[PDB]
Amino acid sequence: QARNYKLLRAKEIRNTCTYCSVGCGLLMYSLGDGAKNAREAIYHIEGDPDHPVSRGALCPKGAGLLDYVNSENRLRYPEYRAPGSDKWQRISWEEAFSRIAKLMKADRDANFIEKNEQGVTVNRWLSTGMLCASGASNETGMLTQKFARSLGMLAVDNQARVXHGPTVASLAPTFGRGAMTNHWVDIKNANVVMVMGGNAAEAHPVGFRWAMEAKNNNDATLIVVDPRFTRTASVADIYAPIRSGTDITFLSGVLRYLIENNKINAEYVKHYTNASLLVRDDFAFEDGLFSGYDAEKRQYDKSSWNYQLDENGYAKRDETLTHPRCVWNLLKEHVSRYTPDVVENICGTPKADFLKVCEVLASTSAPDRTTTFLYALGWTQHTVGAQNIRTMAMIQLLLGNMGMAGGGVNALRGHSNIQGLTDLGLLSTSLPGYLTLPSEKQVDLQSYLEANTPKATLADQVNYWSNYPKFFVSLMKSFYGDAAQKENNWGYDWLPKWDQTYDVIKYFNMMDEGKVTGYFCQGFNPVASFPDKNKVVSCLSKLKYMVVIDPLVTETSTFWQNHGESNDVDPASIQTEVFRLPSTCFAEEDGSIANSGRWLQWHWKGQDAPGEARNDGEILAGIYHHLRELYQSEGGKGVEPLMKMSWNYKQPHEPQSDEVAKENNGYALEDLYDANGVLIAKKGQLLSSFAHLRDDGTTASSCWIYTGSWTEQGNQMANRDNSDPSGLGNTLGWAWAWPLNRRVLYNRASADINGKPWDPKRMLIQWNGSKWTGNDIPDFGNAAPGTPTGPFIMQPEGMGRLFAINKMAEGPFPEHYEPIETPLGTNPLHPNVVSNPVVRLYEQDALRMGKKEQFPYVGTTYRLTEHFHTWTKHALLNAIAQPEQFVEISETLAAAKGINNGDRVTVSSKRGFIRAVAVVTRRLKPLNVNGQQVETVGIPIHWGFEGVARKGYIANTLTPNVGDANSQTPEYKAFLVNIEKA
Amino acid sequence: MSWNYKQPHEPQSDEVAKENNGYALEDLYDANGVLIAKKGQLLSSFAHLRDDGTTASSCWIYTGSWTEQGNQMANRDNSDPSGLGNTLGWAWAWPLNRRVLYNRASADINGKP
Ligand SMILES: Nc1nc2c(c(=O)[nH]1)N[C@H]1C(S)=C(S)[C@@H](COP(=O)(O)OP(=O)(O)OC[C@H]3O[C@@H](n4cnc5c(=O)[nH]c(N)nc54)[C@H](O)[C@@H]3O)O[C@H]1N2
Ligand SMILES: Nc1nc2c(c(=O)[nH]1)N[C@H]1C(S)=C(S)[C@@H](COP(=O)(O)OP(=O)(O)OC[C@H]3O[C@@H](n4cnc5c(=O)[nH]c(N)nc54)[C@H](O)[C@@H]3O)O[C@H]1N2
Ligand code: SF4
Ligand SMILES: [Mo+6]
Repeated sequence: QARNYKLLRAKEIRNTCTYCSVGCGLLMYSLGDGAKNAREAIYHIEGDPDHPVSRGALCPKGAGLLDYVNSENRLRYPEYRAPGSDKWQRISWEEAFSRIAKLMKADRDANFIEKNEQGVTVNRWLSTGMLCASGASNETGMLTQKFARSLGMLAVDNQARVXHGPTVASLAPTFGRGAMTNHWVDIKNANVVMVMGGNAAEAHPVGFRWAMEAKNNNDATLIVVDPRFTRTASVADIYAPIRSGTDITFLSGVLRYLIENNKINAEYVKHYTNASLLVRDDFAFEDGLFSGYDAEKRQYDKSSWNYQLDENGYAKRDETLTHPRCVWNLLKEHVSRYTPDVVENICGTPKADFLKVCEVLASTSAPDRTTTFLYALGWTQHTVGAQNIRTMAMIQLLLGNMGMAGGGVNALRGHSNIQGLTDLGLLSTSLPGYLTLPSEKQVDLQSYLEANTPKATLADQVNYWSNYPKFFVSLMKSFYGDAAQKENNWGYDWLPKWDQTYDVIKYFNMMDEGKVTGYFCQGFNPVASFPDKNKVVSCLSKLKYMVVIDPLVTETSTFWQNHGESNDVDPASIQTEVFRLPSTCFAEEDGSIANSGRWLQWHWKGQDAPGEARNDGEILAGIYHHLRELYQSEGGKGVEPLMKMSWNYKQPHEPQSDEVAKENNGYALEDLYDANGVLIAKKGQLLSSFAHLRDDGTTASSCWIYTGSWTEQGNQMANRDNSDPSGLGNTLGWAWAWPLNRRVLYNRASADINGKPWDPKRMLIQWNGSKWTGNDIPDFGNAAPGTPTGPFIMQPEGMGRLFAINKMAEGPFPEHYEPIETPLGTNPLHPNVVSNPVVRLYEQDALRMGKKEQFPYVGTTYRLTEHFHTWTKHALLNAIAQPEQFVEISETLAAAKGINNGDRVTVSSKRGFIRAVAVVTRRLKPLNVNGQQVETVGIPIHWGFEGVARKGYIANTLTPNVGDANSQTPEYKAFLVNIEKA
Repeated sequence: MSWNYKQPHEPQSDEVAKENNGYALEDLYDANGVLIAKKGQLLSSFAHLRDDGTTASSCWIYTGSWTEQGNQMANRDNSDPSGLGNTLGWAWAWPLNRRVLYNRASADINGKP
């Protein structure tokens, strides 16, 4: 008979995939029953059938986890690379901690800035910066936030900077919050699934099962719009091509089509958006430029981008929508230039295909039909990234799809925990809970609070950010405890104050000028992931010291080592001291991570880490306690802010995940009473809602949107009830979502002004005569139907913005601008303004930009389903599935260059080159754009110089060092290259 | 002598364990007039035992072992939050789940460890 079942007596542990943001459940199997004498070893991993999103399924990345956990390239011991050396030397943990602390202290004491030139206390340290791990837990993230900020760091970013920064920059201004609005299983309710700006069948495969459920079992139409015919196109009902960098034209064309045919949800638009508000008379737009442009600073004065004010100080309105200055009529005028011929001329999308998409989208303007948009980097990674997103969001507000089951904006996050690190604020000027560090002009608490607490711009609105001071003071009580009191303004002056944002491109520009001494890379591989790799390696080489913390060997850790054409450097010329510290991976600790749907999910430890690897919090605590002890005995600069940060863990060298998770939830520091004199919480108890946070020092929380995650009822992130009573796929008992377990944001819009569902088969919330109740937790207060209170409760006007007032850097309405490296060399809509007029482009990077005479083809970079960044090439299973680097090109271009399928080619740009196998296919086809034939060369990003797959070249050797005008997110998706036979 | 078991020829372990823990024989109130236990309920601490005939316990140091919260001797939480190997959630120790006797001496006269 068959071999026996190999897991019958193994230890079974629950955990969550460590790669993308779907958050699939895992069941991991270890050799050993947990007895103290058996050292557990994970030997198989499969899916958890009870998880509501994955239901047992795992894509090739999650299914291959065993080979990542047990990779031959797992890091085992602390290693050190001496200046000008060509080899690693093994050191002890205590030597690593003491050498790093000494280097840090010397640099901090030399360059710490206590006061700025205007006399304000700013306590900031700029010569050492940090990259944080979006693949590590939320408890690691909060420890990293405390470590960084208590030292005064401002150059602190996580992957959000090169990823979904633009989403937050456009979705927050439009709807009030920057996160994905619905959740994976909810996509099954859609009537139309649009995959544009994303490739969900390859980038989020197990979450995409729900789009296949809507197509196959809800009769939905799946549409893919992309320069390439991808694996998501394989299963699509409609495929339409589009030139990289032209989404705003296509989407603005869709707005013009909807308005012109009156394919809108008119009552939704009239009440839930700002359509009826009146805009200042001085607002204008002409020939590519909005009013207020200052051509020398390349920035706009946004004074005119605002509403007209009434007598009470509120925005003026015209409910009939006939006034020439209402948002609705200015929107109509703005998009009138984007006709179907203009879309075809700029995007290259055939009019017949563009028409099919417009007609299907238009069918969801009915109240009981919805479109859901699934997108990610195809829209964010541009110099107009944020504006791409604004256009789509506007479409969803015209169709009335926000707040509906099967509707919304599913901005699919990337890393497993990029949503938690964004929530915890590991971004230059951020604090946890979407709070902001003080700017250096805000000289006291009162100024700071006033700048961050918005006044309502229409009467009768929830305007929930009016509670900013309760969140802020609670954060300060979490950080400083008894040291933060009313008398010292809750420790206000201990936080670093910023003079500007220290985004990654800027900070590498400072590193190139010799202003950066040290850098930490915690679970981030910038040699692979940052634009213009040859410049990145040059900038890192000027560092005096680098600390890498990771479970695997990365290209970044070996940037000083010669790897031939892949990394042609001279070790003897690089003086950086490099510390490589071996950390745990997802399977070797307990903790939480937040998926794309905002679900905070707990996971448990299945084995110890290999060798002398330690957990991320233990590595930060080693360095931190050595450093703070040096300050205790030698003194130095910025002593107080550093020494006042709390580190209240039972074992200070080993902070536990539950202690940190509980601090994020928050506690009552005194007994708390409601207005009726009823006890709401006792001193010492975990809080059950952010509604109980106060601004008087009686409450603490290091992450206000996380209040409710771990209460007196227990760890809600460990809840495993997959019940779905409505049949809509909403499982309120599985894990815990922020905010307050609301799974579908903006769900008051799922009903009309009288409280009646737009679609009676999809009721989310309903009015019972005194409260809202239903199949989801209401994202709303208790305003009764018929009152003026808008459903977007974080917006000061309570509405979805069609016109984004003064929030966007380049305009309150989106406008087409070409990529910095464009194949046309001009912009057919307005040749006087080719590219975004507010883009920041450093002079050194401007010299490294190419033109179409030398680099005639559009270059774009993207992912393949089988690999995750340059991480899974260290896993044998994934290396077998896609072993060797390739690039994709059309049959037409291959014939022109005499390239046969499978031949080697050389792909180059103004910054460098890569060599690879050529995949020649009809899936890529030239498009007719502005009288030219434009070809695209496709460059997957998974290969490099470390790993078990065949050695290749970093794709970022080709990409430009320029980014979105709002978040500085690099333009990785549209640039210019040349190709030659090799 | 009492032999108050549901089957007198086969006294059950839980009946005897509950007698060792002890019971409130009348409703019991603290000095502030707050109910501490109802008549018939298992006591939660020997602090609630009285000398007036309103409480019973056949083993006062065992009060807390099996309360209204259940059999504490069956608790199986091996958590050790301090790292010192103290597992207050595994089984139940006398007296009142104190695992290290004389632990006020683990600090000096001012309370410092
Ligand atoms: N398989 C796999 N999964 C991933 C990842 C991975 O490494 N491997 N990474 C995770 C991360 S961190 C992220 S943020 C996500 C992103 O996930 P996605 O953004 O979906 O994935 P990409 O492949 O980067 O890009 C999507 C598509 O953009 C198309 N495209 C190129 N330029 C343009 C253009 O300007 N407009 C339009 N409309 N489309 C364009 C590309 O051809 C590609 O099909 O993936 C996550 N999931
Ligand atoms: N050309 C081009 N460039 C891109 C993009 C693109 O489409 N085009 N996409 C961009 C985006 S959206 C992103 S997110 C990036 C990502 O690029 P990166 O995030 O730098 O790349 P990864 O290879 O995903 O690196 C993650 C590291 O985390 C380590 N990690 C795993 N778990 C832990 C842990 O528990 N703790 C620690 N300390 N380490 C851990 C892994 O070993 C791995 O080394 O690439 C970006 N760059
Ligand atoms: S990579 Fe994403 S889709 Fe694949 S198993 Fe992991 S979490 Fe699921
Ligand atoms: Mo990403």
